[PDB]
Amino acid sequence: SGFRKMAFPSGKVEGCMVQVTCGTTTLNGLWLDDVVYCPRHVICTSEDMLNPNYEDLLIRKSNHNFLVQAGNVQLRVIGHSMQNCVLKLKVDTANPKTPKYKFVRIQPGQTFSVLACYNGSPSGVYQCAMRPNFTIKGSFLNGSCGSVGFNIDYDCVSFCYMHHMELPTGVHAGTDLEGNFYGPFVDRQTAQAAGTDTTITVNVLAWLYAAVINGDRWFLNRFTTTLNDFNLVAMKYNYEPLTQDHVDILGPLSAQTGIAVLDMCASLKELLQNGMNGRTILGSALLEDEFTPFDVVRQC
Amino acid sequence: SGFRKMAFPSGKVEGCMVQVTCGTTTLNGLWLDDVVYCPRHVINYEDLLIRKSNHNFLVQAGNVQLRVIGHSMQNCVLKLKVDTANPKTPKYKFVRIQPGQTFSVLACYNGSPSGVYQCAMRPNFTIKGSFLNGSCGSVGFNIDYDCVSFCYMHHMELPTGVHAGTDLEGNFYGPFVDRQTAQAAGTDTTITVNVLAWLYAAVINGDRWFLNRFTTTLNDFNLVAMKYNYEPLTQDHVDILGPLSAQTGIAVLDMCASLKELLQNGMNGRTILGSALLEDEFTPFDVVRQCSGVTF
Ligand SMILES: CO[C@@]1(C(=O)Nc2cncc3ccccc23)CCOc2cc(F)c(Cl)cc21
Repeated sequence: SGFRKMAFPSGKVEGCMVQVTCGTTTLNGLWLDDVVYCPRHVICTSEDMLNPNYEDLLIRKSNHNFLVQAGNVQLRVIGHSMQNCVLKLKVDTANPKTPKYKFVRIQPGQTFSVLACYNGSPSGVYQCAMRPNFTIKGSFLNGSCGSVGFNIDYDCVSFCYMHHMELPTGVHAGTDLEGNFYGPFVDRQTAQAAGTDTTITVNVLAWLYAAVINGDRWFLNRFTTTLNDFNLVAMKYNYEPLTQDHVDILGPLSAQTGIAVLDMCASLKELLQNGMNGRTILGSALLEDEFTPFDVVRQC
Repeated sequence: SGFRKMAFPSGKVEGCMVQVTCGTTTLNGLWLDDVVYCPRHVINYEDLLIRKSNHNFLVQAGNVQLRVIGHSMQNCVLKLKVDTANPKTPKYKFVRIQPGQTFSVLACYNGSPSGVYQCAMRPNFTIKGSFLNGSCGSVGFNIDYDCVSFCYMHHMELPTGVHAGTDLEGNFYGPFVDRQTAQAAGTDTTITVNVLAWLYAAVINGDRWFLNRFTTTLNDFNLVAMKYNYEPLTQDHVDILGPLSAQTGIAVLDMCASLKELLQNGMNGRTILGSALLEDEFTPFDVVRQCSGVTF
């Protein structure tokens, strides 16, 4: 019993964290096999941040300009290339701590663990989700660039995020490990704003199922709803539309608890209307949306 | 920016997790140097232990079986002497924590780490953890520089869904025993110093709506705290909150008048750091560590 926001054990990722210095900029890199991945803005100066031409800046660099530090050991850069917004520094040593890994691009609503690092040193691990507006609500200070998001499944680390930037609202923007940004963001200091955020409806429903599995039933009701009527209501509370895919994904939780998805949808509709009335669900006075249906089954 | 419930990186502890099987019971063990620590309920514990031989304990470190060459009991923890010292043994200490202190838990099943979360030792000595069958022996820890301080080992789940365990010397936290009998957690209280630290973290993150022009005496605050099932705030707590008070310009007793208003009036539809409740599982040190980026 019990329901906690749980991150994956960070050990397999800690052995990959390195410090990457280029000129005055120092950030984090991900050392997998003989390649160090990091945000390409590590080659940026003050005059080259509003409108940087990364191809032009990278061509002027040599391997000895990049200082890579793995613990108290300096790695030798023997090559460099750019793939979208990620810089790939070829090194002369393969990381012996390289775990089994994959690069995966995730969709909004997906969760992952973040290993927050400063100067190639891991300082904390937390869990978060890709928001529907493609930002992440992380905990990041200056120097955290290059910190990665990941999931672990059957000894394999799936790298899904690399931190690049903080937007004016305190939220964070980054890329997958192939350097493709999540969202309409660019790695320029030009005016950029996150779109209005919405609640991850399928995740709130999964958490309501987790609450039922843990014995919390006060919010349940005798009502069901059509998927269209639920979507008309939920959209008014800035909740993401619930698709037939989400309804199908919630199937196992619906079977385990005996509460049909559209019946759980009617309990959610009612919670949005009444609020909690001094009550909590799984120790929370707010509806929690950073647990996917897969996380709920995993934890319960 | 941002404030998250953040655990210590679990890598140094992952290299210590092993599976301990004795009879039909399989749980987790902590392999440090040539000793495997685990809950003694894996086996009148003196009478039961004397009947067990070293070959009855099957210890598995990854896909490698360790051979038990001795066994002893220290309070509610079993210590299995093994022939091999763990090459991944980090610099470590066994520390007993106080209620209100926080630590990271590496939840394991069959000697395999599955998740890491951060939590506080409640004033009633339980932890509001997340554990399933097979999680016994999972450990709680803090990391100070390069040193792992082991402070907790999981033993059981109470009927209310909360968890009970021991320090690494086998001394239970709270009035709990490792036996199937009627046991209930006492009424819980809110960790006052931690709520104040979390209000300072909110101010550091730009959330100021709850601040007011008022201050209070420590005694008047404690009278209000007693009424709302909040732990008493001592002069030690006030002193510990000093650096956060200096950084934000809000005296500890000034933040207490804010907490007092929040307790008597509520949030009024507003949130603090994305929460509609006052969060009490961040210590003053956790707040400083996160809002300054200390690495391990
Ligand atoms: C060089 O990194 C920047 C940044 O956002 N860094 C940060 C990332 N995380 C947390 C942060 C907390 C506070 C301060 C900065 C943070 C600084 C601002 O300008 C820019 C502009 C950019 F186009 C890019 Cl891709 C990065 C950056």
